[PDB]
Amino acid sequence: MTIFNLYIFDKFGTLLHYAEWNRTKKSGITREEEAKLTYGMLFSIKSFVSKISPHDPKEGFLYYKTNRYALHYLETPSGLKFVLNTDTTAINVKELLQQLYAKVWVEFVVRDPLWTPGTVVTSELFQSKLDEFVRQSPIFGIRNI
Amino acid sequence: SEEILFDCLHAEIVNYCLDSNKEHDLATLEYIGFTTGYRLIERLTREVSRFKDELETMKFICTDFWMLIYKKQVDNLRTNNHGMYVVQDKAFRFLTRISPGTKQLEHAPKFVAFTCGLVRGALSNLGINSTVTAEVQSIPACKFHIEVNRN
Amino acid sequence: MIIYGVYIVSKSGGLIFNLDNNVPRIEHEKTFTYPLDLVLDYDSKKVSVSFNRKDGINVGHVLVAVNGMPVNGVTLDDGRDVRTTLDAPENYPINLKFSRPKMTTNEKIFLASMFYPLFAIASQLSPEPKSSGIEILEADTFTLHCFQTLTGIKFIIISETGLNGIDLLLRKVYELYSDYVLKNPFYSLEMPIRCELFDNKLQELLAQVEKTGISNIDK
Amino acid sequence: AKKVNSEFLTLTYGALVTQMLRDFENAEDVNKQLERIGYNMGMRLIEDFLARTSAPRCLEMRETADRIQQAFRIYLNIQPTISNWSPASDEFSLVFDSNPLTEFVELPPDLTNLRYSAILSGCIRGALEMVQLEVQCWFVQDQLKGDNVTELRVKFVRRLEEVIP
Repeated sequence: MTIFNLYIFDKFGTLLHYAEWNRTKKSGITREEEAKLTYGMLFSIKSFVSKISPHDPKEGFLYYKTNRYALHYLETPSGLKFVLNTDTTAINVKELLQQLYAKVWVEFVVRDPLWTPGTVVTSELFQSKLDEFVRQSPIFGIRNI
Repeated sequence: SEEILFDCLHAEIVNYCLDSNKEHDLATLEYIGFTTGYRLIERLTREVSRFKDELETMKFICTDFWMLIYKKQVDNLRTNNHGMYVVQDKAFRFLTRISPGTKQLEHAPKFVAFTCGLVRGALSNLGINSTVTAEVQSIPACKFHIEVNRN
Repeated sequence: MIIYGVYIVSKSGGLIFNLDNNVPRIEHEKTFTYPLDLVLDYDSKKVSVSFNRKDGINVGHVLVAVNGMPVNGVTLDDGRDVRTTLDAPENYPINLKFSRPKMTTNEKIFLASMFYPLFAIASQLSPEPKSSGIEILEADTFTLHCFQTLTGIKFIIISETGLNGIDLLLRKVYELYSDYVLKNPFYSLEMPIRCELFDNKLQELLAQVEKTGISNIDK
Repeated sequence: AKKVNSEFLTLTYGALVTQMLRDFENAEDVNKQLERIGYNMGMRLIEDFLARTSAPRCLEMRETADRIQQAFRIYLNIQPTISNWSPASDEFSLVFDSNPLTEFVELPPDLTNLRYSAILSGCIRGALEMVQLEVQCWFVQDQLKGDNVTELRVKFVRRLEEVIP
């Protein structure tokens, strides 16, 4: 029962890649507009907290939850965004996304000469390595702090 | 993690190729580089006495130079009788980052020049000569096809 | 356990009630010398800083009072403007008050307004099928817990981030809701609920939960 | 053996500078190529620097100085020492006793206007704009041009902000 999906968005708000494993609710929206909608929503939540914060939001937003699934968010200071869907309840995954960034992305993307900056990744090695790093802990559930 | 500089820099060289020449890359990189590595090679297996001339297969010296730079070993080493021969390597670092699917093949001559341009020795197969072509069939698998400067 | 604020919104999503539990914003003063490393930037009624958040003056710390004299939106109380005051040197060395903009009520209305869709559009195109929306949104230094009435009204409160056992507290605020809508069912969602009786009953629920007991369901 | 794994880089850089310099006669043209190529390189490098140092993000120039000198520590194995702050904290200076990326590239090439550290300037700026910090970069002192210490200068010009959701 592995993760549903995983999203990437640049500091300009463009969808880099979407990998799906177990998402089932078949989308009425073509994925690109959906990614745009999600990036805008996340931006909205950033503004939302940055206004209604009692004090400094050092890392600001963390994630949101539903009763029957959950989702988590990762912020990269360069402005790239990380989003994946998980189940509601298992270990946290903020760290797991940090790791995926610092290893899989920084290795199999930027250190790829044939990925031009700010486009869609289409590397079969980045694809397969994402597949395997997810298959590392195909764990579903978050209960994130 | 000092490699990242060189991976990015060689990547951007793979990027720009102005139409005047294919490989504007002169070999002074290779010359001064092997001289540096040989500053670190202040010892190599050749006898103290000058007359008894022993040649070091530049195949082996290429192995060692990779360990000094490319860090991963040359694997399949087929050699004809004379100075013509080849290396068959399953993995190549700059092509480790590209998809293994044999779809991006052109990026080799920047690779193969770097193993050319190493000054010769009078005794053949002594370990330093270089003039090399590449035929990368599979992406990680470079195929540096050697031709000595001599016959 | 300290609750920063309490809220409820309607089928419209309009902010029907926005009691705040007295959580002040940080303040700073320091005897400012020649032009300040605080990077002051004018942005549309905000006289703020964009960089060099030093000494506990956050970026979002809007200029609040100047040299004791209050400062209002862009200019000051006395008629001086922040720019003219600042860039004149010989006034220095001087004190400047700074703090964060307690979003005036109307701004809070706007905030609740813009948040409602996120509730109703919490990826309704979810992975999981026939899903359900948002309920829990953790954040940096607050955490949002909402209780859908399971049909209709939304119940969102703002609590200390590191805490559990609050959804039952939401159920009890739901009980207070029922208590009050007994008052006048004509007094419906359309008008907002500002009836000081039920409201001090809520502030007593607050009083109980400020003390230890959130077990001891007593409200 | 292997005091410096990447002394290779400086010779590659010397190859690139002389190749351009033969191609483009002007020190100015190669200055722009060095700057932009540093730009792309620093764009490549800043993300890895934030994968390792895992910095929150830079909201203050003292933080920016510490971060970038740390990157120099971890990328070029050098220890620049922050100094000469602006009264407004915009400028600060990075003290390179040995520009690591040069080992007697050439003291006289008979060519002023040919600045070497422009690659660093490009890297620092491209990195910074990845993290939403438009700061200009130049070089107040430079050993090669006759100085004793090579000193990069950056002054906080503008705070870029993400817009258009």
